[PDB]
Amino acid sequence: LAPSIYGHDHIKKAILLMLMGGVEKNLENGSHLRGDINILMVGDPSTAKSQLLRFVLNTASLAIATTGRGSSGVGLTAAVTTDRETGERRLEAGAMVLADRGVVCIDEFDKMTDVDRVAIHEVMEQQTVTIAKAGIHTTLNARCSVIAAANPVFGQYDVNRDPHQNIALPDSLLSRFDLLFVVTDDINEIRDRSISEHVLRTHRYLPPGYLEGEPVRPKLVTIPFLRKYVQYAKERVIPQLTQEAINVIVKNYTDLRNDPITARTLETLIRLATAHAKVRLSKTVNKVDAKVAANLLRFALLGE
Amino acid sequence: VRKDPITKEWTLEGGALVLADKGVCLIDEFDKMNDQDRTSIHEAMEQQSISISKAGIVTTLQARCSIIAAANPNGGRYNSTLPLAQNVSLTEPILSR
Amino acid sequence: GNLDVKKALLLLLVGGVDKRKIRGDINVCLMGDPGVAKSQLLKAICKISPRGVYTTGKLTAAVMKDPVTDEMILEGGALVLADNGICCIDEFDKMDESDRTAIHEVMEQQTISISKAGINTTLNARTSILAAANPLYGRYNPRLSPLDNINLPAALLSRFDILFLMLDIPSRDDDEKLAEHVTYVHMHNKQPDLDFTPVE
Amino acid sequence: SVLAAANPIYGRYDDLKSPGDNIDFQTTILSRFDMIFIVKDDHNEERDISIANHVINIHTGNANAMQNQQEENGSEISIEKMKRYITYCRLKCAPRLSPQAAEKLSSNFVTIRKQLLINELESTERSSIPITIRQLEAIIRITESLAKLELSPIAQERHVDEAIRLFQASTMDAASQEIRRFEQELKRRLPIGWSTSYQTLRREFVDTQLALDKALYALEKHETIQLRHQGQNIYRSGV
Amino acid sequence: KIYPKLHQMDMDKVSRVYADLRRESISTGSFPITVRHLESILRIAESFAKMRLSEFVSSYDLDRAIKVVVDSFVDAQKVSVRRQLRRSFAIYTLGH
Ligand SMILES: Nc1ncnc2c1ncn2[C@@H]1O[C@H](COP(=O)(O)OP(=O)(O)NP(=O)(O)O)[C@@H](O)[C@H]1O
Ligand SMILES: [Mg+2]
Repeated sequence: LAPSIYGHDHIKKAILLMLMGGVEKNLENGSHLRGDINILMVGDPSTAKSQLLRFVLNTASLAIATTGRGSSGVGLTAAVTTDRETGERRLEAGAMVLADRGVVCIDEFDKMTDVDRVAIHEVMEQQTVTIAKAGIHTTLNARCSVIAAANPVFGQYDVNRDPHQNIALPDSLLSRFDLLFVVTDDINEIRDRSISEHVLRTHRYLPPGYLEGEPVRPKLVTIPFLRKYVQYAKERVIPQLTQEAINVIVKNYTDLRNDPITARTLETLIRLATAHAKVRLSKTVNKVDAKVAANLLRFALLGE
Repeated sequence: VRKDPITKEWTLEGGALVLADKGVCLIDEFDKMNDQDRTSIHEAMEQQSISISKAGIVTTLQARCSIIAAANPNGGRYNSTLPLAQNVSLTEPILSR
Repeated sequence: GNLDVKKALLLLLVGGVDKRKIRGDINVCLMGDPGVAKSQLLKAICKISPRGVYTTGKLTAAVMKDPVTDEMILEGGALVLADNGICCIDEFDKMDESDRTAIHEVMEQQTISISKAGINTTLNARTSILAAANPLYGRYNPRLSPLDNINLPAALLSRFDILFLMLDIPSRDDDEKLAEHVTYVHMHNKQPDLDFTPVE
Repeated sequence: SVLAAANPIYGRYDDLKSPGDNIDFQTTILSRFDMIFIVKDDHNEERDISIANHVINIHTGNANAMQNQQEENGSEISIEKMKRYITYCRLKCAPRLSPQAAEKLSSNFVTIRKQLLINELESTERSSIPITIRQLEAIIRITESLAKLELSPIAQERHVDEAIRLFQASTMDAASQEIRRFEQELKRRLPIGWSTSYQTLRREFVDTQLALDKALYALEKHETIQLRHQGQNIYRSGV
Repeated sequence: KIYPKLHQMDMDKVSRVYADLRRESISTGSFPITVRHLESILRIAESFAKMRLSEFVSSYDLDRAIKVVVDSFVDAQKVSVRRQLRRSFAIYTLGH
């Protein structure tokens, strides 16, 4: 994933598992547990957050791009319009509905007005949006992985202050994301040398057949192969949970919690393990999947 | 810019510095303006134009005004033991104009 | 667990005794952390009651004309649907002042008034209020007051008959049990056996 | 391309105040500018005399003839021809960097990042004007544009030198902006007209320790000290 | 109707006036002398030539313009320095 982005290994791992989200559960009385993995990248400028969103936009089977200022809350859920073919009031699907059984990319997410973010909540919590206006009283499916990019309230992350003080969003919204990643452009000569020489190799690219300086019109898979692998794993394997994985999950969840952690953290660990089982193309979730899921969520929570 | 009531589209309406183009504009009690209102003056007061870009309108109007303004110092009265920038709250970019 | 809360929640449904007025309604607020997931408990007892209704702070009556046709109607809010029943106010700390004053009038007079569009009325609201509220900054600090932790005003909290601050405390004991319960639900697509038989 | 013009907070730059207090813009929006120029009235009298003679030559109408002579002499080109030429460069050429240009740019990035790190330590706060990997791409774009003038299909060492110089002249210059005991110690122990070789002062102060270079910067801005002889000799030149 | 040209310009006088105004304006709170004030001297001289309906700016127009701009600058200063500054600037203006 994103071979032109240096570093960010744990984020690209989380992105891969988010492209391959865990199985959705349906229970008694039609009770529902969501299977999407919702990611928030918050951090310093020039940390490839937007570029990672643009890679996801180019890699998922069904992705809808949005930006904080450019998005209305109505433009996000669904909008009433008159169908001039007949003259009746009809709903027009917004970004969250168009991304159903897909993903939504949100750049500049903390720049949203809060009457927009009030409309995010039902998609995250219930994978649905409800309309109660214009004599139209309906509920629409919005079952999709939100991946979002944001900055702190200050221009860069301030390690002197708490995450709720650094991060603009309410805790009632942050708790709905599966993985909250904090990234920084923290200066270091070795890492700066590495990222720099990588970026220069990236900028020295020339696509085939073009002349030198002409304007445009260690094993790794190709992006078409990767897209096919994701489609295969989404369609053809539904990993079943297994006790040997449960033991790792409960051990890690209790350890993480008994040192920000909350009840929602547990099914996030289950989702990450289930998605990693999909990466193995395996009919069962196993102890390896729980170990990787706990390692990755531990990175996200502790900055490990 | 206004949503035109008979044309149902956006159109411009010239402010005082359009109405007084090739003329004078007279802002009495200049120190009482809200600073967001005051700082609208700048382009018309030096570049002698107004460059609106709103609601899909994008154009530059002529605003060839000599502006004469009247102000009281801070607190209501001058103080000759203070230099100018401490007598009045106006910043250097507007004072220089 | 939380059988003290469950024991109190029942006495909403049966209520006290009214007399010539003296009132039968009983009101309770479930404060504290959102990680306890109190919303599902409100949902449950809302379904138990024969007349109740589930709502969010995100309630007042209004002359809500132009519903489908351009047309006149008076909307009795959820507090009037809950007349002779339970109004389950989820997200109780998030409500706005019009709804706060609506809750004030029903919790005192058991009515909600209108003085709008020429219509001047008092709608009947003999309702019991079940509420759930969550703290500022996400998680409740136990050493600080509820007034420090939660957006609600003290005078309104004083009018509730029971106040339960159900916190979420990490525990090497409880967390294994909750984890095994939840993972059973994920692994078998149904809840585990309860060690007792419930009433439907 | 976004070309933007702004005044600082307090209108005039207010040099003795912190840049984080003078600059309204958040570090997010600032990082999206390849080059940030901080422009100041120098108040130098020779410069002001020169500007006055020039501006008078504008208002007198002398400049109308001067520009025409400059254009016909081939030292200047007109609006029209330059407009067409920018279009032609934007459509013909789009140069790459040579490997040598790439290495020089990479090492320059780590160099300016180190400078920003030590400045943030010396001022004990995150800088308002940032240096980020996006700003390496700023120097890359500037390098390419400089090669794009002459329609050279590759950028070279010379173009990288000019790109680095411009970035140093603009964004770095924007970023660039107990000792009281040590300075009076140096005033006591080095009288007027004599030289202390720097390394001995470093040993003596360390033997009492970064206050040294702040003291030297302050005393060098003042007339009291002069860094003679390749910076080796601390010379008590003034008072 | 009237558009006065600058001519025969006392370039050195306006240059010295602006240079001194800039130097003495380094006082942190003073009226902030800037290049638009230099152009203001020329606008004011042109306006005085306009008052005479004269298509050329005489030395009298320019000298009156310098007197206005210098007095406007001097008048804005605090009493602690205004006498010294007015004495210093007098060479440009009390020659008229
Ligand atoms: N690790 C990296 N490897 C390669 N390029 C990078 C890396 N990090 C940042 N960049 C470059 O930085 C530029 C800006 O990336 P972008 O994704 O817009 O940053 P961002 O995190 O979204 N910053 P912002 O939108 O201001 O919060 C792009 O041209 C990237 O190629
Ligand atoms: Mg971004």
